Amino acid sequence: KVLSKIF
Amino acid sequence: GAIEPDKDNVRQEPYSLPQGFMWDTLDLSDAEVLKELYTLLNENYVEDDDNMFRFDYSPEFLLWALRPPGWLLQWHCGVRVSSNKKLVGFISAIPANIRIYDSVKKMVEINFLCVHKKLRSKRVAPVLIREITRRVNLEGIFQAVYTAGVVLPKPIATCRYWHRSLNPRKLVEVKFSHLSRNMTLQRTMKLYRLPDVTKTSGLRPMEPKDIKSVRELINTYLKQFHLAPVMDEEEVAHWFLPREHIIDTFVVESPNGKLTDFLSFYTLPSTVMHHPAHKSLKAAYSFYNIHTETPLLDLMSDALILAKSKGFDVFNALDLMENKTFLEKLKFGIGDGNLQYYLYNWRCPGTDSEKVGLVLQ
Ligand SMILES: CC(C)(COP(=O)(O)OP(=O)(O)O)[C@@H](O)C(=O)NCCC(=O)NCCS
Ligand SMILES: *C(=O)CCCCCCCCCCCCC
Ligand SMILES: [Mg+2]
Repeated sequence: KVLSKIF
Repeated sequence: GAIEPDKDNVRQEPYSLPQGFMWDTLDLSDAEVLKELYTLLNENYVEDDDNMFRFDYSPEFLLWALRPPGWLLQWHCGVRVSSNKKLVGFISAIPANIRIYDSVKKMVEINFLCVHKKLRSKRVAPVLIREITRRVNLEGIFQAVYTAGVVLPKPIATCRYWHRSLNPRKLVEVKFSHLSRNMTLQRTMKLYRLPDVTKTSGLRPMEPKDIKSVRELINTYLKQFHLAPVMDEEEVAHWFLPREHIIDTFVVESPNGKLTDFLSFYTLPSTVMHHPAHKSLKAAYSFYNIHTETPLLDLMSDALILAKSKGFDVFNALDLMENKTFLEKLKFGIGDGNLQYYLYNWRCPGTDSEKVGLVLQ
C-alpha cells in the first residue's frame, strides 16, 4: 500500500 | 467493540456502477485473467512519493496473496469497461482470524484496491468498496482490517518503513537512496558489507514437516501484540512454505530436533520507471520473525545475509512487532513512507506500532 524509499 | 451490529438486511443485487462499466468476478485460475490483473497493478498500482518506483507484484505472488485457505472467487472483484472489456478496477478480500486486544474475530483483509489511471475521479473506487463490503457481509462477516498510505480517520496504528541497503550503488543510481552525507560511495559500500555465510546453527529452509511446529511458534509469539492473526495449520503452510520468488521461510532446528526460531521475508520488486540502465529494484520484505533461543538480532542478520545471497537490492521492514530493537543496529535507514492500519466496523483504542503484530502484502 506504501512504496517507501530511503529518506 | 463493533460500531454497528451484524446486519439483519444486506443488499442482494450488486451496487450500480457508473455508465460504461461492468462488474466481473476475476477467476485467477485463468492465466489470461491473471495476466490482466498483473498488468492493471503493474501499470496503475502504488508508487513512491516521487513517482520513481511502482510495485511490481508478480502473477505467482498475486496467486499466493489472494488465495489463502478459505479464499472466495466472489471476493476477487474486478471492474471492466463495457465497450471493450478492458480491466480497469479491482479490489480483494481474503478471510482471516484477526485478534484485536482479547477478541478473536473472523474478518476479511482488504487489499489491492486499484483503479486505472485514465478512469479515475469517476467514482469507481467508492462503488468497489461498497460492493466488496456487500459481498463480505453476505458471507456473514462484518469486520475488516486493512492498510493504507493515506491518513484516514482513526487508524489503529501508524508504522514506519525502514530500509537496509544490500546493493548501495544501484539504490543510489536509481535515487531509491542517496550518498552518505559525508562518505564516498566506496566507503558506503564497505559500510553495508555483510558476511558471506549465516551464523545460526540449525538454520535451514522450512519444510512441510515443520508446519505444526511453526504454527505452535507463531501463535504463541504473537500473543504479546494487540493486533495479530491467529493461524490454523493450513494457513501456516500457505503463508510460510517456501515458494521461489515469492516467500522464503527459514527455521532454526535445535540439536534434538525441535524448532526454536524462524525468519521469513517475501519477494516484491519495484519497477524503476525512468532510468536508462535499471528497470527493476529487487526488494525483500520482512514478514514474520519468531525468536525463542536465537537472539532476534542474529536472526535478522542471517535474514539480511540470505536476502543478499539471493540477489536482493534492499531489505525492507516496518517498525512494528519488536523490529525497533534491531533496525538501527543492523544499519537500516528510516524510510519516507508511513503505513496506517485500520479496522472496519470495530471501535477500539489505538496502539503503538510495536504492539502491531500483523503484516499484509
Ligand atoms: C485511490 C484510488 C483507488 C481512487 O480511485 P478513483 O476511482 O479515482 O476514486 P474517486 O476519486 O473517483 O472516489 C485510485 O487513486 C488508485 O487506484 N490509486 C493507486 C492504488 C492505491 O493507491 N490504493 C490504495 C488504497 S487507499
Ligand atoms: C487497500 O487496498 C485497502 C483499501 C481499503 C478501502 C476501504 C475498505 C473498507 C472495508 C471493506 C470491506 C468491509 C467488509 C465488512
Ligand atoms: Mg473513478
